[PDB]
This record gives sequence, C-alpha cells and structure tokens, in this order.
Amino acid sequence: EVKLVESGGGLVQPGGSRKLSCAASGFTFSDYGMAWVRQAPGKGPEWIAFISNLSRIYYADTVTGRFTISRENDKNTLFLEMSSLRSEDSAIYYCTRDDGYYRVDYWGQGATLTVSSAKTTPPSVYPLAPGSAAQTNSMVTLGCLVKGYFPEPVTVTWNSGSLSSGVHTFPAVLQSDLYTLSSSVTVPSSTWPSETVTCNVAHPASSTKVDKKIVPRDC
Amino acid sequence: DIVMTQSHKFLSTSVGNRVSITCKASQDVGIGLVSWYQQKPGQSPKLLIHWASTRHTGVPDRFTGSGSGTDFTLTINNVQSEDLATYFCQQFSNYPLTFGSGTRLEIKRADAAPTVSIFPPSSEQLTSGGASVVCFLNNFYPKDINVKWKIDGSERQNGVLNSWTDQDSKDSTYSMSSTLTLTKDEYERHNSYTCEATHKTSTSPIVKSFNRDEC
Repeated sequence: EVKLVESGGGLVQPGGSRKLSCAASGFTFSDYGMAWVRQAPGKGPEWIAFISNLSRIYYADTVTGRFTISRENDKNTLFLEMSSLRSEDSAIYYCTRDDGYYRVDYWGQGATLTVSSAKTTPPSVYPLAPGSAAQTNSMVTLGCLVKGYFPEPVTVTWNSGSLSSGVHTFPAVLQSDLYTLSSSVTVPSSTWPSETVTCNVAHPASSTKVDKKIVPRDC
Repeated sequence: DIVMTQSHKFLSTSVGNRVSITCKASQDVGIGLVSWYQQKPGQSPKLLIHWASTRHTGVPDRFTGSGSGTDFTLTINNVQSEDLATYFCQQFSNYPLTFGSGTRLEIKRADAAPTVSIFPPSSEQLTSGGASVVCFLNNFYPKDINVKWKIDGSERQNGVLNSWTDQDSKDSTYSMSSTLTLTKDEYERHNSYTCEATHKTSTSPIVKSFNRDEC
C-alpha cells in the first residue's frame, strides 16, 4: 500500500534551521508531484511547497527565500529544508502526493514542528486514582496527568494498548511556556484495582518513555 | 490570490438528513479545479471529490459534489454517523493553492449526561509542591457544558484549565477535562473540593466532590 512517512519534527529556536524528510513507499515515486502542506494552531490547511516528479518548483509566499523543497528519486525521499524559522512556522507538516493535477490524493501522517526559545522539558507523569466514593460503581475511571513538558507531541496509551476502548486523551493546553495533558480510562470495577492499570507516556523530544502504574491509596 | 471560503464552521445533523456544505471562491476557478477533502478525527485528510463533481475511489454516491465558477456544494444525502469529519475545499486552478478553513460535520445523537469523576492531587505531585485537582466529564451530548470549581464551598476561577475532545466517531459524544491547579501550600489549608457541571441534561448542577479527611 501507499505510504508516506515524515521525519525531522521537533523543537527549533527562532532564526534556526531544520530539515524535514519524507520516505515514500508503495508507488513509483518519479511518476508523482510531491508537496508539503501544514496545519498551524488556529488555522486550516495551508499549502507550502510543491515539486514536480523530476523538477518544477512552487512556494507559498510566506516561505519564499526561507524554505527549500527537494526530492531524491533514487531514494524515494522528499525534503523540506527550512531556514530563518519563526514562531508562525509552528505546525503539523504533512507530506502529500498528487495524481497528475495538483489534487493531493494521498497525505502522510504528519510531522510536528515547534519554533520557540523554550527548552525541551520532559513531562512529569502523575497517576490519578479515584477517591473512596468513586470506586465500586459498575465502572471506575482512572487518570494520568502529563505535566510540564515541551514541545508537542506526547503519546499516551493504557496497558501498552490493551485498553484503548474507554480511553479519552485530551488535547494539551500550553501554559507557562509548558504543556499539560490529561488522559482517562474507564474499566469495569471488577477490573481495577484487582488487575494493574498503567498509563504509558512517550515524549520523543526528551527521550522520555515512562510507565506509570495506577495504585489505589491506603486507608 | 484566490480566497476559498466555507461559511459554516459547524453543521449538525441527525442520521438520514441532507447536509449541504458550501464553498465559495473569490475568483472563477471553473470546472473543477475544485477538490473536497475529508478529515476524520485521528486521521490525515483523504481526497473525497475532484473536478468539483467526480467521486474519488471508495467514496459512495450519497456524496455529491456540484457547482462551477465561484459557488460549490458538497451534499451528503442521507448522512451517516460514519461521515463524522471536517470537510475542506481546495482550488487547483492557480498558485498559490488555497483551502477553505473547513466545515465540521457533527452527528446528532440522543442527549447524553456526562459521567463526572474528580481526582485529588497525586502524592507525587504534592511532593514537588504542586496540587492539580482534575475533573473528567466524559461521554456527553450536546457539546455545550460549563464547569465551576469550589473550595470549601467558595467558587474558584483562577488556575482553571479546560480541554475538550472532538466528537467521538464511536458513540458521537464529547468529553472534557477541567484542571484546577493550586500550590500545595494553598491546597493543604482546605478540606472540600468540588467540580460542578451544568449541561442540557442537568437541572441542579452535577456535583462531584471529595473531602480530604479521608482515603
């Protein structure tokens, strides 16, 4: 199947440079024009750059003179070299494939870029166990507070993915130049605390991969 | 530049209704040279319609694209819960390629009361001197909800941070988390903490609380 896998996301300081990469799989790379499209907070999709199957190149006015799109057809890879980055450049960056007109019939998973002078900070991960009254209904809800990390994103799973039904992970809120996210999971009350429930949090920017068990308190 | 406009941020519909999602271009883009994309929650966009009216592979004909020039419509006849998504138009008549800001399709469902849960700060957080009290309000409908925090009966407003999920494609509900962050210094001096929610389904506010002289 068609695959587009973006790399190079992360945190860069204002005025800095960064190279995004996209590895294409599952089609003849040289038959297709390729593009970058971004989605920044508060904004809808915004086309950034396009490159023809072999070379014709177009840029959004907002990035001209700063960004360079290129491709290496021998390696099925698309690049976006970024320079003089600004805060406004912070966004999810999608690599996309066209057909024969500039209609993008396939979009990658997206890479998150944050431009900021704040430093990379690992999250503090706190287990949220319910109080006494909130146990032993038919269901029980547990939580995970992921606090004070930078930059986005963080990934949260419960029991390594086993529990995914009954999970709600909430969008991060940026406060104090730091992000805070929460996640809940709702399981039968016969399940917890008899069995262990763990939230697993990954913050690739800081090489954080934490497993936090939800333990009930002591009386 | 060609400006693409979608007048509706949100369109809400029950299963079975006809929804019309509209798009305007500021200049004549002809034929087509207009595309529709569909973006479901937790997914990247997918091509839905191109050349104004041609369905992409895999798209059922309850989706109909129409229009030419400057006025375009994506109609979803007999809409299904499967169609929960944001829909964006794009012109490809000239550079720069431009998008509308998207229309979100909300699936109407029967009213649903939130399941509200309140959590004291973790001992681990308290050790570092912070005290976040968390309230989850899960699986409700419709989307509008108001949360108030109280400490020993008195309303607290500063230090409250809220976050909302998008509509869930599995039960058409919303969820919300509300976090009251205090210093441990202040948290220590009070006993009762209360999360209070008002919703379409509530008469008296939904009240969830804990006292600290406890487990």
